[PDB]
Amino acid sequence: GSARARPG
Amino acid sequence: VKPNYALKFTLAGHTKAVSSVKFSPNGEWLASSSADKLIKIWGAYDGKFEKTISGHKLGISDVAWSSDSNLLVSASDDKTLKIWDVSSGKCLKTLKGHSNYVFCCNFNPQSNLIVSGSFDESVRIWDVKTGKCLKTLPAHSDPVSAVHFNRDGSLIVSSSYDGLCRIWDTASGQCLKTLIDDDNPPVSFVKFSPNGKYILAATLDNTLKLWDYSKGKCLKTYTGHKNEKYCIFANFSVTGGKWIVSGSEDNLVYIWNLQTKEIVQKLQGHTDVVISTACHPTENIIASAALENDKTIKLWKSDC
Repeated sequence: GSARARPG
Repeated sequence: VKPNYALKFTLAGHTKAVSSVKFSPNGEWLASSSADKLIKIWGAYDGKFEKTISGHKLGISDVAWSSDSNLLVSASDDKTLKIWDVSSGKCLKTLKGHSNYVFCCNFNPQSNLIVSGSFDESVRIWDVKTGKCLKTLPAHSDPVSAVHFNRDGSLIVSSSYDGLCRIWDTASGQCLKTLIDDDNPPVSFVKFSPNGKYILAATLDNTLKLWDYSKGKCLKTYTGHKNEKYCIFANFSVTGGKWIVSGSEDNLVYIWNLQTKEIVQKLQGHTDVVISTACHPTENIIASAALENDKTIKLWKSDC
C-alpha cells in the first residue's frame, strides 16, 4: 500500500 | 446561505485505497493516486476514465499538477517522486534522495520547483528540469505530512507529526516561522489560503485551525469531524460561498462556513475514511476519495 492510507 | 452539494458520479477502478485527488488547474481533469501504485486521470465534468499512469514500484501517497496542467508529480512508498508527462503517460524524471516513504508533494506556481515531504523527516526542494535535489531541509523530527507553496512561490509551509507547522523561505531554505499550539498534537495537514495570508492546519485532535502565520494567531477553528489517525486533505472552497472542505474518519465530507465556523453540509456515501478532497478551480465541484474499504472517488456538484 501507501503510507497515507495507513493509520499513525 | 448553505451549499447543496449533490452526488454526480462515483469513479471506480482503483484496486486499493485511494490516497489523493487533485483537479488540473485548467479544470478539465481529475488526477487520483492510489495505494495500488497507479495514477488515474478522469474527466472532471463527466467522470469518464481517461487513462492509467504507472511505474512506481510501491503505493502512492500524493500527486500534484503543474500550473500549465501538463505535468504531474507523485510521491511514493518506493522513496521516490516521479515527474510525469500527462499526455504521453511517460515518466520524465525519478527524484531520488529521500530515505523513507515520500508522503506529500507540490509544484510551485512557476512550476520550475517541486517540494516533497517524507517519513525521513526532511523537506526536499527539487529542480523540475534536471530532477536534481536542490535543497534538503532538516525540517522536522517526525514524518512530514504536508508541503505547500504560497501564491508567489517564495514560501513553503510544512507540517509534521512532531506537532510543528513551519514556514520556510524557498530561495534561502531557512525557517521563517514555527507554529506550536496547545500540547503540540501531530499536525496531519497544512496548506496556504489562496491569497497566501493564512494557513489551514489539521491536527489529530479532531481539529482544523485557520492561522495568520506571520502574526502567529489562530483566527478560526473547525470541529465536529473525526480526524485522529490519518493525514486528511483540507481545502478552501472559493468558487461560490467561502467554505472549508475536509474529509473525515467517520466516512463523511464536512463543509464549514469559513467565517462562522458552523458546519453547513455533510456529504454521505463513502464507506471508509475520506482521505482526500479537492475543490474545482472554477465550478462548485468537490472531488472526494476514500481508503481500502471504499476505493472510489466521488464527484459532487453544488449551486453555490
